[PDB]
Parts: sequence; C-alpha cells; structure tokens
Amino acid sequence: TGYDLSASTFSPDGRVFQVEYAMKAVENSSTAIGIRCKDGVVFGVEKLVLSKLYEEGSNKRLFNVDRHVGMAVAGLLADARSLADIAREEASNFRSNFGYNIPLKHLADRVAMYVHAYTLYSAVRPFGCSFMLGSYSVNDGAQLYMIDPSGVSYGYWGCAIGKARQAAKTEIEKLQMKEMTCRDIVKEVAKIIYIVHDEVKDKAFELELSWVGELTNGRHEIVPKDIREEAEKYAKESLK
Amino acid sequence: AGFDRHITIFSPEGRLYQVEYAFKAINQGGLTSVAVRGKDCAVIVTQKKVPDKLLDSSTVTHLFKITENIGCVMTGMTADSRSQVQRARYEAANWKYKYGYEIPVDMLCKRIADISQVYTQNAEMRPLGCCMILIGIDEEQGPQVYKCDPAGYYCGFKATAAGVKQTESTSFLEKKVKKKFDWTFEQTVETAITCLSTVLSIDFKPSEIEVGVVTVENPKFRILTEAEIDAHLVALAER
Amino acid sequence: FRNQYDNDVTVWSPQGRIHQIEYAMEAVKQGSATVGLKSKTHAVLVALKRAQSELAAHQKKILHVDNHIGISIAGLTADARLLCNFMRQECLDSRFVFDRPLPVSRLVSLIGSKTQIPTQRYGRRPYGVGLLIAGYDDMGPHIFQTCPSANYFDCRAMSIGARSQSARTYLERHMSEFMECNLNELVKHGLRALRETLPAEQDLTTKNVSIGIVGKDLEFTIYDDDDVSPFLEGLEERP
Amino acid sequence: QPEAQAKVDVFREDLCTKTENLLGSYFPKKISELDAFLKEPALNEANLSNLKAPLDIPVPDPCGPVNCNEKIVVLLQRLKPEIKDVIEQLNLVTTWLQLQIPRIEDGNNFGVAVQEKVFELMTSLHTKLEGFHTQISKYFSERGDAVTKAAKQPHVGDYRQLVHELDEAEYRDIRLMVMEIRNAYAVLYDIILKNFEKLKKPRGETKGMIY
Amino acid sequence: VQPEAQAKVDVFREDLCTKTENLLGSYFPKKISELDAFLKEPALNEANLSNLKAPLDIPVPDPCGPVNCNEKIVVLLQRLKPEIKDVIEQLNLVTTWLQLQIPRIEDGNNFGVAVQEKVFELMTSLHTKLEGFHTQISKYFSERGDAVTKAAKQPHVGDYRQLVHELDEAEYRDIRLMVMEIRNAYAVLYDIILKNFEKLKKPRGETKGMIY
Amino acid sequence: VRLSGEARKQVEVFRQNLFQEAEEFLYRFLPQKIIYLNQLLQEDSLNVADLTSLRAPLDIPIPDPPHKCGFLPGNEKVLSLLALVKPEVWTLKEKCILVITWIQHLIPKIEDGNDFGVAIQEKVLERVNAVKTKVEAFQTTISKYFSERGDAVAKASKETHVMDYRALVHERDEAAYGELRAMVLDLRAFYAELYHIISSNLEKIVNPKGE
Amino acid sequence: VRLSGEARKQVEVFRQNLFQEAEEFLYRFLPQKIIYLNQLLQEDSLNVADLTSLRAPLDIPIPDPPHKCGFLPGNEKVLSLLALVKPEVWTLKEKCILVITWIQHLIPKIEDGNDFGVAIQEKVLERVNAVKTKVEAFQTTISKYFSERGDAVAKASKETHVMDYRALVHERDEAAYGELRAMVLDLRAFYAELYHIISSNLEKIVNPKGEEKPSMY
Amino acid sequence: MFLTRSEYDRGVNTFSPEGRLFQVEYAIEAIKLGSTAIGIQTSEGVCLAVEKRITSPLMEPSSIEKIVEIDAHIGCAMSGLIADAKTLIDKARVETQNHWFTYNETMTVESVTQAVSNLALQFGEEDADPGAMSRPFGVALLFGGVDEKGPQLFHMDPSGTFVQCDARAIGSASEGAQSSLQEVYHKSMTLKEAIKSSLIILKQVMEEKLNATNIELATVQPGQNFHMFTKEELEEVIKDI
Amino acid sequence: SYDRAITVFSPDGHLFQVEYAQEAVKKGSTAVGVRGRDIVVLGVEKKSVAKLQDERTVRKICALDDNVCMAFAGLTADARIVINRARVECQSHRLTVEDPVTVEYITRYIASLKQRYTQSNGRRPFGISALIVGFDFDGTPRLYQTDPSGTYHAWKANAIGRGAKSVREFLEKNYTDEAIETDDLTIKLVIKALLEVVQSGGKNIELAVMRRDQSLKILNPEEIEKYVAEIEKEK
Repeated sequence: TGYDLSASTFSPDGRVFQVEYAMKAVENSSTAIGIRCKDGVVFGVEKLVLSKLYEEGSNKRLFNVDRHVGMAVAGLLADARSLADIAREEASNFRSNFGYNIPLKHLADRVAMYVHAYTLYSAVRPFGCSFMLGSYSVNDGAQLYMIDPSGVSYGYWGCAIGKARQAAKTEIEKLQMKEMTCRDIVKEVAKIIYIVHDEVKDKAFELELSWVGELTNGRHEIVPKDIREEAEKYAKESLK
Repeated sequence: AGFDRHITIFSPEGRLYQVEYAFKAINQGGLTSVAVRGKDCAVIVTQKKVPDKLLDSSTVTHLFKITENIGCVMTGMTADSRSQVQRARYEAANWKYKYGYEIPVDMLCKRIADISQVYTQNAEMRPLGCCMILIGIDEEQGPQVYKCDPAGYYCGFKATAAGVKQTESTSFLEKKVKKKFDWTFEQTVETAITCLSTVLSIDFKPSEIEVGVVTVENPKFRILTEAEIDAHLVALAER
Repeated sequence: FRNQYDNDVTVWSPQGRIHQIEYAMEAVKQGSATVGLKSKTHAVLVALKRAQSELAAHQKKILHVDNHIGISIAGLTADARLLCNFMRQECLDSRFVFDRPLPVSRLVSLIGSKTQIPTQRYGRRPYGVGLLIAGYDDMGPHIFQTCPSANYFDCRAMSIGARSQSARTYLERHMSEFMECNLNELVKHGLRALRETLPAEQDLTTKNVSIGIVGKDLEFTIYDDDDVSPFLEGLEERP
Repeated sequence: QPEAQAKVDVFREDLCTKTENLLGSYFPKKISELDAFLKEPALNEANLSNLKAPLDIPVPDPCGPVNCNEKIVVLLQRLKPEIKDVIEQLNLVTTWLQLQIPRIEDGNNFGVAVQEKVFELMTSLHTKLEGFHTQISKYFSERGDAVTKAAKQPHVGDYRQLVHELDEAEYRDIRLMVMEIRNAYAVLYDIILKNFEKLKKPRGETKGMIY
Repeated sequence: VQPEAQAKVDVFREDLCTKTENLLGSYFPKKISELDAFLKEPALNEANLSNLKAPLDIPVPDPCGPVNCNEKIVVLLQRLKPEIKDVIEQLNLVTTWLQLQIPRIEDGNNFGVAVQEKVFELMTSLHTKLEGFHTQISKYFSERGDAVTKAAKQPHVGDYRQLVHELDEAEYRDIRLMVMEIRNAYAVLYDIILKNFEKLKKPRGETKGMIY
Repeated sequence: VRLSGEARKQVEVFRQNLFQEAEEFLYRFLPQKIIYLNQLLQEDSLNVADLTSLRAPLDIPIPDPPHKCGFLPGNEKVLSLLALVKPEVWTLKEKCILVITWIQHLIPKIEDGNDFGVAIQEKVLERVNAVKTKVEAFQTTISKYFSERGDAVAKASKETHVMDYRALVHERDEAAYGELRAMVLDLRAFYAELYHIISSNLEKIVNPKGE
Repeated sequence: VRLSGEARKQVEVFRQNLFQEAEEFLYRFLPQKIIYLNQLLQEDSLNVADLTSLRAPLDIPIPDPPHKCGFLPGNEKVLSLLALVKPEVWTLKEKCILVITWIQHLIPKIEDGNDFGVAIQEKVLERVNAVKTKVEAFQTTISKYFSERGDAVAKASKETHVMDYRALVHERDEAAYGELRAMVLDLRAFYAELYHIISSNLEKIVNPKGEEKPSMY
Repeated sequence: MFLTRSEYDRGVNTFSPEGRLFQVEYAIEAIKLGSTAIGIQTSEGVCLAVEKRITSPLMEPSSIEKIVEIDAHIGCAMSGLIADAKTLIDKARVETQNHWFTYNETMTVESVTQAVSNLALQFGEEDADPGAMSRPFGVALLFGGVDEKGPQLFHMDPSGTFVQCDARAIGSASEGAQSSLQEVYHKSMTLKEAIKSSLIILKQVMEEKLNATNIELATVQPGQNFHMFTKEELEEVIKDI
Repeated sequence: SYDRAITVFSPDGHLFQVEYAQEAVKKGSTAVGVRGRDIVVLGVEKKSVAKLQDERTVRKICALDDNVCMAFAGLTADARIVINRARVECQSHRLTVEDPVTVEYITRYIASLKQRYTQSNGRRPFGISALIVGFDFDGTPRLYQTDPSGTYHAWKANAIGRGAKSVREFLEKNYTDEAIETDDLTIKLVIKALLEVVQSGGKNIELAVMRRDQSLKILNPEEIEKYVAEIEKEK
C-alpha cells in the first residue's frame, strides 16, 4: 500500500497516514504536562538524563517564545527548536506591526497554520513535534494551548504530551485546577510527573518546571531552585 | 492500479479517485453538520463533541465568522478547516477593499471553491479534506445557504447536511421541504435540531450542539448561547 | 520488508521514526574518534587522526572557527568543511556587527537550525557529520556536540566517533576530578580517554594525536604533531 | 446480536490467561525438563553397539518373534508426550495471536507485520513438529517392513543391516528431536516475550483529533 | 576468541585458493583435451547401433541361461564413471573456494557479490546435471535388468526384447552426450572463472576510504 | 441480458436466503458451535491422560519359536471419538462454503479505484479458503486412519513373526487420538477466527466501495 | 505475563548455556572438526583410486545354460566408511541446530528501523537452514544405500539368470563410495562456510541494533 | 549466501544503512578506470608522471594532456574523467589568478587544492545554483608545487577531501603501485632518484612497454617553474633506466 | 539499474548514458578526416538520394567560419544546433578579441557545450561526434574530434560513425608522410578510405577540402567522379 508514503496522498478510506505516523513521533518523547489555574499556567517536563556526561540545564524542552509566553515541547527536538524560532518570529512581527504583545490564541493559530502548511505538500514532511503554549495577561487571563503535528489547536485547562499522556491526563483530571493557585500547582505537577515516570524503563529524570502568571507579573520564567527542591521533595514523599 | 495516489492522473474511466477519497476524509471525523434555510432566517447546526474534560469547551468550535454578516460551519479535518476559514476571511476582506461592498455569500463560496479546484488540478498539494457551508443574508435574494466541497462544486441549497449522517439527514430534510408550508425562525431552528437529533439518535443536551443563525432582522451572524440552545431544545421536547 | 519508509527524509515511518536521519547518525560512527572535556578555566579537544597510507599525512580533525571557538569533526569531511565555513562567517558577522565574540551557545543554535532544514525538506541530505564544539566565552568554558540530527547538547565531556563508548565510560568514571584540573592534567585525561578507543595494538603517537585548547587567556590553538609531545610524554602506558 | 461477541470475547480472555500462564510457567519448566532429559545418560550413549538389538532370524547354511528395539521404544514412549505437548501449546499460542489480529487497514500496519513475523516462525515450528509425529510412525513401519524382508529372504544380510541402521538413526533422531523441542519452546518464549506489547496491541488509536 | 581458529580456517582457505588456481591452470585444460579425445575415439562414436546390439539368449516360444550385460556399453561406462567423479569433485572444490571468497555483508557495493552469485548459479546447475548423470547409470542397469526379467517371464512378448535393445542404444547415445557434457562443463567453468577472476577474487575491492 | 420476471424472482430469493443464512451462521450457529466444542473438549473421553490406556487389544497368536487369526475389531475409543468429531468437520466445511459464496456475492462491480474494499474481501475469502483446505486435510486424515489401521493389522496378521507391525497398530491408534483431539481444538479455533475476521471487517465486507 | 524467580533462573540458565556452547563450538569444535575431517580425507580409506577394487564378491549360483544362495554379506569397505561418516553428518546437523537457536535468541525486538543487522541475522539463518536441509538429504541417501543394495541383491539372487542385477549391486556400492567421499568433503566445506559467514558478520550477528546513539527525542 | 539488494546506491543524497553514501564511493572507484598517475615529493622538488594510454597511432600524442600547469608554481596530474578534470583545472587556474589579482602573491598548493575541493564538494547541492553538477566529480588530482613551505604534493579525490602525501599513486594500478612507492620511497631521495623510481613503477604497471610517447612527465623545482620533460629528455631518462 | 540517469555512477564508476550516446554516434553515416601538409580534407558518406529528395538540404559538412569547418556523425538535429551555436561563438569571439578563432578554441567550446549537457539530468547528451578541421594562424593543419562525452583529441587522421573501426584500421595501414605529400593524394586517400565502407563510390560520398587561405570547397560530383576514376584505374 503506497498510500502511507506521502502526506499529499489520501488513503482510500479518507485518512492521511503520514500525519498519524508523525503523531506517533511525540509518543516516543518523555512526558510533559502543563496545567492552568486561576493565577497562571505552570509547565513541567520530565527530562530524562541520558548520560551523566551531559550538563545540567541542557536539552531544555521549555523555551521562552516571548516575554509573556512560554513553550513546552514533545517530539523531535530539532523540529521543536525550529518551531520555537518560528513562534518567536511571529511574536516579534506581531509586536512590530500591531504594537503590543501577541495574544496567545492568535499565536497558537499562526504557528498551527505554519505547521498545517507542511501536511499538505508532498515535498516536505509534517513536523515531528507536539508542543504546549501558555501565557498570562491581565486582560486575556491564563491561557494554555496545545498544537499537534497536524496543526490542530485547542485550549486546555490541563494538558499532557508524550509517552505517558493518558496516565498523566487522568492524574491531572483528578486535580480541580480552576480554584487552585500556582505555588500549589507546581507541587502537584511534580507529583504527576514523578508518578508517570517509569523507573525501570527510564533510568533517571531531572524535573524541569516553568510557569507564567501574576506572580511573575506576566513573564514566563524558570522556577527558582528553592521552589523546585520543595516540589521535588513533596513529590518524592507523596510517591511512597 | 496506481491510478489513485496522485490527484493529477485520470483513471481509465476518468474519475480522479483522490478527490473522492478527500470526500471520505470528511466522514472520518465522525461529526455531522446541518444547514436549513427559512423565509427570513438561515441556521447552521453541528455536533460539538469534547473528547476530554480538560479541553476548554469554549475553544473547540466548528462555527466561524468569515465576516460580520457571513458565518460558516466546517466539517472535516480541523486544521484544513481552520486554514480554509482563514483564506475565506482574507478573500472577504480583500473583496471589500477592492470593490467597496461586502462580499456576497455566493461569490465567497465561488472563490473558495475555485481555490479548491486549483488544489485538485496541481500535483504537489492535496485537496483540503474539509467541507464548508456558508450562511448569510443578501438584500436582493434574502437568506442564502451554500456549500463548498473538496472538488470545487459550490452549489446553493435550500437545506443541506455534511458529515457521516449526510444521506440520512438529507433524506429527512427532503421530506420536510416536500411538505412545504413555511419556515419562520423558530421552525427553522427546530427543523435543524430535529434533523440532527433524529439521524444521530442523540436526543441532545445544550452542550452537545452549537448553533449559529442569521436573520433578515439582525443580519449579523451570531452563535447562540447554551441558554438559547436549551430554550429551543425544551420547546422541542414539550411539543 | 519495510524497504519503504527508508528512501527519503520526508517519509515518516509507521512508528514515528525518520530512518534517513538515523542512517545519517550512523555516519559519525564511521570516523576516527574524538574526545572533548573541560575544566573551570579551560576547554579541550583531542582527536585520533587517520591516514590513507604510510606516505600520506594524517587528516585534519580539529579546525579553528574563531579565537574563542574551535571544532573537531567526526563524520563526513565535506559536511564538516561546509558547516565550518558557515560558522566562521557567522562569527565574523557577529564581530563586524556587534564587536563582541559570538556566544558559543548561540552559534550551536545557528548550526542546529541550518542542519535541521535538510531533514524536513526533500532534496539535500542531512549533514552526516558530528561535531564537538569547544570554546570559552564570558559565561565560561563550554563544550557542545551536534549530531547529524540537528539536536545539540551541552556536555561536561563527550566523545564522538568509532569506539567512543570506551572513552565515554572512562570520562564518566573520571569526570569529578576534571573540573579542578590543570590544563596539563585535563589534556592527559582526554588523551587516555581516546587511548581507550584505539585498537590494543595501536598506541598514541605524536603523528596521530591533535590537541585543541581554548581558555580565558588562551585563544583556540591546535597543538600539532610536534607540539603534542609535551602533553603526551606524561602519559604512562596501556593498562 | 452481541451475545456472540460476548462468547468469543470470553474465549479470547481465556486464551489470553492461558498464554500468559504458559509463557510465565509452562515454557520455562518444559525447557528445564527437556534440557535435563537430553542431559540424561539414556539418550547420550557413547557406543551404539549397546543400542543394537538381536535379530532371531536363522542364517542359511518361519522366524521366531522379532521383538522391537526395547531401548528405542522406551525412549520413544517418553518422547511422544513431549511432542504432543509442544504441538498443543503451539496451537494455543497461534490461535491467541490470530484472535489478536486487528481490523484490516491500509495504514498503521506495524505490529500487524510483527504478528506476521511471529506467525511465520510458529508455522515453521508446527511443520517441524508434525514432521516428528510422522517420523515416529515411519520408523515403526520401516523397521517392520525391513524385518519382514529379512525373514522372507534370510540370505540377504543388507536387510539385517537395514534394521540396525533404522534403529540407530531413530535413536539419534530422538536426541535431535528433544533438542528441537527444547529450542522450539525457548525461541517461542523469546520471540513472544520480546514482542508481547505489539502482539497484544498491534495498532492502537492513531486517529486523535486529525479529523 | 580463537585467532588460531581463524588461522586454521585461513589455512584451509589458502589451500583451496592454491588448489583452484593450479586446477584452472592445468587440470581443466588437460581434461578438456582428454574428453574431446575420448569423443573422437571410434568406441564412443559408432555408425550403426546394430553393432551395439548384444545377444539376448532367451528361447522363443514354439529358465534361460545367463543373460549378460551389453559389454560394449559396460566398458564405455567404466571409462565414463571416473570422469563424472572427477568433474564433480573439482566443481565442489571451486564452489567451496567461491563460497569462502564471499565478503562480509555490506548494504552497498554488492556488484562484486553479484558476480559471485551468478558464477555460483552456473556451478550449481553443472552440479545438478552431473549428479543426474551419476544416477542415470544406475537407472540404466536397473531398467535393463527389469526388461530382461520381463522377457524371461513372458517369452511370448517380443516388445520386451525390443525394449532391452532400445535401452542399450539409448544408453550408448546418452553416454556419448554425457562425455560431451563433461568436456563442455570443464570448458565453460574455466571460461567463466577466468573471465571474472578479478571480481570473484576481490569482490569489494580496495576500500579507498578517506570520505571519513 | 433480458431478465424474466420468474428469473428475477429466483435470483432475488437466492440472494435473500444466502444473506439471511450468513447472518444466522455468524450470530446464532457459530457461538453455539463454539460452546459445543468447548464442552466436547471438557469431556473426559477427549482428554485421556494416558494414551497407553486406549491401546487396543490385538489378539493374533505369537508364533512359537523354531494357527489362525480370529476376528480383530477396531479400537472402540477412537471410533467413538471419530463419531463425535466427523459431523463437526463436515459442518464447518459446509459453513465455509456459505461464507465464501456470501462474500463473493458481496464483491461489487469491477472498477479502477476504491479497491481497498475488494482487497479486504479478497483477504477474508483467502483466509476462509485456507480454513477449508485445512478442514479437507482433516477429512483426509480421518479417511486415512481406517485404511492405515487395516493395512497394519493385516500386515501383522499375515506376518506374525514381526512384532513391529503390532506396535505400529497401537501407534496408529494413539496418533489417531491425538489428531482427533487436535481436530476438535482447531475446529473451535477456526470457528472463532472466522467470527473475528468477519466481525472486524464486516463494514468493508458488506460495503467495500464506500457507500 | 508474571514470571516466577525459578522461571527467570531457568531461562537465564538456558541462555548462558546456549551462548557459551555456541562460543565453544565456533572457536574450539569447528577447527578441531576441520583438522579431523581433512585427516579423514587424506586417509587412504577415503582415497581409493580403483573403485573396481571396492567390488565385493557376490556369491550367487550362476544358472547352467539349458542351489540356494548362501549368506550374502555387505561390502565391508563401504560399511566401514559409513561407520566413519554417519556421526559426522549427525553432529553437523546438531551444530546447525545450535547455531540457529543462538542467532534466533540474538535477534532483537522487532522495530521499524535499524533493520540491516536483523537482515544479516535472518540471511545467515536462511543459509544455515539450507545446510541443515543438505545434511538431511545426506542421511536420506545413507538409508537409501542400505535399502537399495538390499533389494538389488535380493532381485539378483531371485533372478540368478540376469547378470545386470549383479552389475547393479556392484554399481550401487561404487556410487556409494563416491557419494560418501563427496559427503565428507562437503561436511568440511559446510563447517568452514559456517565459520566464514559467522566470523565475517559476527559484529552484526551478535549486536544487530548496534550501540546506543544520542536521542533525537 | 548472497545479499545483493543494495537499493540505496542509486541517487546521491541518500544515506544507506550504516550511513555510507555509496554514490561518492562509486565515484572513488571510478578513478581506477583512469590511467595510472604517480607523484613523489622531495626536497629538491616534486615530480609527476602518468601513462597516456594512446588508443591508436593516428591520435596526436601531444593532445593527451594528463599533466597540466595551474600556474608556474603549481602543476597538476589527473586520472579519471578528462572532462570534469578540465572543469576543476579551470577552477584552479581562475582561483590562482584571482589570488594574484587581490593579494599580489602566489597561492600555496594547499590553498589551491582547497579551492578546487570546495567546488568538488558542491555535488551535495547545498547551494541553490543550477550550474553545479549533481554527480560527484569522477576524477582524482595530484597537486604538486613549490610554496613557502617548499615542495609539496597534495592529493584530491572525488569526495573533495585532500591531504598532503610524500608519494601517491592514483588510477588503475594505484593498488600495488602504492606498495612499490612505500618500499622505494625515502625522504632523502633526490628528484633524479624519484624520477627513476616513479618511471620504474609506471613501467611495471603499464601494459605496454614504456616509451617516450606513452608517458608524460613533469617536475617543479624551487628555482625552476613547472616543466614538462620533452621528447628528448624523456628519451634520455627512459634510456637511463 | 544504473543506466537510467546520467548523474548516477554505476558500481565500478561507469556513466552509461553517455556511453549509450557514444553508441548512438556509431549508427550515423561515416565521416573521415585527414591532415595533408597544406590541405585538410573532410569526407562524408551520403545515405541515399531517394529520387524525390533535394540533395542541397542535407549536407553533413558545414563551415563554422572562414577558417574552420566540421563534419558530424550522429543525430542530425543535434548537429544542426551545435553547428549554429559554434558559429555564433565564432563570430562572438571575433567580436570580443578582434581575431579569428583557432580550431582548438572552437573544438573546446563545442566540447564544453556537450559536457554541459552531460553533467546535468533533465538534459540528454548531444548524440553527435564531430570532426573539426581548420588552419591556424601559423598555417599548420589541424584536425580535432569530439564526442558526446565532451573529451576532444587531435588526430592526424580519423573517422567517425558507422564502419569507423574498419576505415580507421585501413587508414592506420595506409596513412604516411608520402600520402600527405600531394593534395590530390590526400583527397584520393580519403576517397579510398570511404570506398572501404560504402555501397558505391561516386554517388555516395560528399567530400570537401580546405586550403591554406581559401574558403571551404565542396568538390563537384564530376571532380569526385574523376578522382574515383583515377583511384579505380590505378588498382
């Protein structure tokens, strides 16, 4: 069956299988989750330490695509870094032309359309990355968006990507994020990541966290290490 | 065979099977949309299915506003739908810029459909696997309903459906127009909801459906609130 | 069979793996080994060169991009030369424009973008070369590796090329002492690490070793066959 | 009617429980048992002159009961339950894998291909084992025919040699068959264990929210 | 372990290499000469097969004495059988030599392997034909015995008499073509190997390298 | 072709009866057969542990070392197992024919494209034909048991000096028991596999070319 | 699947036994067998030049032109050479079985990529399976020799008048000796070919998927 | 047991499994079709020699140009495709003259070899220019010249890799000619000894008996410029052997 | 396998499409060239009149410029394109450097064009080989040959096209300093060489000469008849 070879093609039953094959790419990735609460959005990533040789604070999967928005990625890291460059360019162009910080919904739509361009044409493959975007602005509020390799974009109160998406999603589902505040949400994100991590298959992980919210005055930033250590100790204690 | 797998090549029977597969891609989504016209109003209804609780229900929508007085409902791939929606908005604004008046619904449908034609004739790109249904009010012609498909066919309609239950829904609607007495706004909305609910067997609740309307009194496309949808739904059950 | 899904970079596999990129990642294994390690005050690159014949000179495995950055290559010399030209022009552009040395992290980011573009498009192959980038900047000493896949890493130490796992395990077990080492101790550690990769019959020589050092006070310098003899003499013997 | 699906699903759940129990306990136990049996001194015989059995036919210058080779029939009597067992277990795992084959589709046909690979190995094993079943009957029939030929023509000695040669060939074939059955259990366990995830869940849900 | 084991197999390989080289140099040419000489001899090529007809001493109807084999055919078969054994042995030698010269599997640059594969196919076909000849000899003896026995059991049936005569004639012309085939097999094997020797000996070729 | 009214009625009733019978077989008869074969497997006769127990008594006089044969009956145990299994075998062959013709009638007009449905149909009927040929092989073996046992018993009676023929007769009975048990198991497996394939691919089988 | 500790221990024991036995075979047994087989070939018993010497006296009373046969023995030369060669055939079959099990245990979990090593592994498996089939054909020929000579001698004795049955008996013996020399040299060739293919392709056979690589993921 | 699937050798820009990129390797095999060329570097100079491989007597011997002059300081000897060789020679010449124009100096042999190598690298098609041959250059060059570092001999291959070599042989008999080079060569040998040894090796490998017509010989010494041995000088040396 | 694209090398590094174009050249009508001391003679066979065809339209020999001419064997349309391109290059070179083209310059240009078509896929090689003749400024005769591959070589005398092997063997035998002594002897040599492979002598050869400082002259059929008569008589 030559239908799956290219994305220009359609299956006889109406399915573009290259895109689904690209969606299978992110499942290879280690998990990443983002949770939205009243104050803001918290992101977390389970960054597996492949070797002791690799420096800490390397292979970062949490990027800052503008001062007021952050990006968390799962799937091919090369494609993800390129998509982050695209998103940064889109945000800068929006600021330059329209004179203010890009709305997250619009940014998600533009990067999603850029992604969707690739599924159509035969010359170029779909992206191999699924990524989450999150921002807080006093006008818009807390917003969390996820973009699949297809270019589908939606807003999620809580979201997970990667290998352990389903388990992470049920754990997130039993949380009541809407009432909660960010400084608790960091602890619960750590708990969920420690739960879904598989010690047997994955040797070790270093929890990589970020948030955006009013506590930052609407700037996405990496967690202060004291708060990281507190959340990690809480997660280890709860794990039992 | 090999006569499929490329849009350009014709079959020995001259059928271009790839676009026909794009038509199947619409039904792969598992959602249905219905549009029915009235004497003074046009409505679009479609299923709203939220797979996960975590998804923000506000963000997920298949109803989009091409311009202030035109609304559309897309059925098929979500990404291709959003792209075609963006192209439609650009075409409408560019029409207003060049010609000084709001684009007619028929001309918008024609522009989008001939774009779909350039897709189905050039090799490298694929037809967008989505279907559009546009509703608006034209002062000369009254309400209008139109549909684009991946092939480039753009015919106007009294009432239509798209998605998995299209044949059942058009069978239902065909009976209703045949027993034509009229359709006021309430009867129009009721006909749409009854068609969708009957073909799906759903017996909907307000969250499960999203409805958008245009009316000669208020030409702007508006997406009714859950309260308005429940008001219409309860009226259906009572009678 | 699955001979399909391997032809081009633009074809995803049924399990989400682009096989041509992996086949390119195999290319680094073909080349002679290289090792890089850093201290608080210095960053070092050391290499094992290969010769086509006794009469032929050993190939150049360490190349200087700028005073503050230099590279060592494992994999295709063609791709190495091209990427080195790109990096040199980027650094020259930074010095011309801003009159500052380019940050090494930013340079490897540029390399990653340039390398990523082939993988996604039909046409040019993935750059089938793996580079170790070492430099000193205001933040401090840095070592990075770049794969034929555009992903790059930041490393305390790393070894690329044939039989480099032996060097990696030596480096890992000896890593703790590296940070406080003198440059002589550090280059000696790296030399032993690449000595692990060599065949048992072969031994380090003045000819087949090249050493590259950069630091706060030291611009990138490649110590050649005659100049490696001070660093090599300290090493004791094979275990 | 979903009652039929209910019954077949109960049958599939039973097969899944059985094959999991097999892979966990039965296959390792049989591997160890068969390894012990081939290590046994019985089928490891240095000299086959001991294996040689008498032929009561008189030489020329009506024969008495020409008994079968006691050693070979003993070893065969303990062998044939093992062959029957391994064939039954192979059939069980084969039907389990067949019921796990998913709906036919033109994409996501990995895991399905994994199942086909496991299937071709299982088919080869089944053919070899039923070949062993056939071979035992061939031994009995051929030895009987050779003995009858020798009795009818006592002057011919090549029939005497033929009977003895059939006996030693059967002994060596029994040894190789025990090795085959052990190796079959082992490789089947290895393949199933390595690929169990895909064999159990070939495709999964790749639809997502594309459509 | 066992570089000594690799050394032993290498000793076997070097022995096969020098043996096949000497074989191609001397043995195959002289065997081609000998076999064409055997063809030219009058014993193998006879004008009339009535001369080949051997006495069948069965008495006709209005217990037989020893019915002997066709002495001409038997003598010619005794000449033929060494040639079949020899050619099969040499073919096996060169086949083993080529098999040892097969290189390590590599994903590409397998044209040298393809030459070896084609030559190996030719050798395999030759082996099959030669084994067929060796079986055909025993077939001849068995069939002639069966026909003689049928004639003795049923003297009235003359067609069995004609059958023994026809089997003798068929075997004579068959061994003529067989000797031709042994000669031709030696010749064509020599030609294939001599023409393709460079690729057969060194399929991959020198690894010029320096791309890395 | 001009279609008579009676001819149209005849073809229509055939198609109607075939499709009705296909639904009935898939949803009512097939699970009933699966449960029947389950209980038949659970019966004690079909799970005899010691195959030497069903070793029949073969009464032929041992020749005195250097008179006549009485009636030798067949093994009642294997004969009873045959009486059980043979109806199931022929029944599966009949239902396989029904499924084959049902699928073939569902095959649509030949057209250039949208041929994945007909590909699925062809795959399913290929598997069904494979099931049928295996079933025919079971029938061949069932026929072979009687002739083989008769040949072996006749050979033993004709040549009483050779005991290997008697051992062969006992082996034929044992192999027959094993083969019949395997037949019951794989008949159940074939029924279940047919249900699985048809139920999984029913939408494309009944409606291959889309709508 | 839930695995008992005894189950894991049993499987580990089988794996280590298989692997060490394969190493021992390839590196100790095979060269020893090669030297033994070439010594056998060099020995004069397998090096007979005049195959009419191999002919054994067939004592059947020729009929007079117009007594029961004695015990007719088999050809002792052929029988001795059979005694030599047959264990070699069975041992090569056993070691081929060991090799297929070794490689089959070495093949990795099925994956879409990194399939070239698996291709080499399965190709080697196919070749050794071919060698297995060839030795099975050899032992079939070994049985065929005894049966054919027996029926030939029986037919010659029954029909004493036809000489060509006696000629057939001698012919079967001669062809047997030729085939058996061919068998033993083929056995040496098979052993050497097994070593050559496995040694040359050993890195891929033992470690098909290869060393771990830096994650693209 | 033969596995000959290759299925990846066709088409550059395809990494085969094990990442070998076989089109370039086949191009490197291509130079073995060419006539053997040989270079020896010495303190007194670097010499280049090649076998012309004249097809017919009617062909003019002078027209065969397998040793050429990039400039006075550098000469080249080539084996492989004459046409793409001409292309690379043109690139070398224009780059030398561009260097003279821009910096009023003479390029080093390494720099010239790098200049042509950059052109050879362009088979990858990283550049968007249409006028670059998709196939790799099916030629190997030997660059011999006296520079600031003295006599230098550089080797270039279809890949575009380049290295200095004290003595190298390219072409058909490069295998075996290189072994003869390895045994004969010692760094101290004068150019006369190098000329004699290279001609010995060329006589060994060449099918035809060596004659002044069928070889081309050249030397560039520190004092002299690139020089080609004439018919008479070739006669003198081939007589001396 | 490796014969479908010009770019792809084969194992053992053979580019086979260019070889196929060189084979296509062999199909064409024969052409022969010889260098006399003061003449260069270019002779080409004529396939057939067909009795309803005008001979003037078909001419294998052509003049690129006053001092250079060519003959071709191979695809006629490709030859026409190459001839026109070389002519415009000749006039452009005269425009650029105020000097007449040298024979080696024009054969280099034609070879470079053919090479340019070989190197890139999406273009097929010119299926022609050519024999270019001219007199240089010094007055030395020059004969060059080109092929689809793009290599060019000077030849004292050569042939291209069908029967090139046979006629060039004959020419290797016959050619000597003695034959080149006379202009008539050069013309007779090429005529005999074409007679070696042609159905009939006078009817089926079209021949031309270039002298030291004269334009191309296509010899009249009567002159060719006289020369073949002189050749025929001597035998």
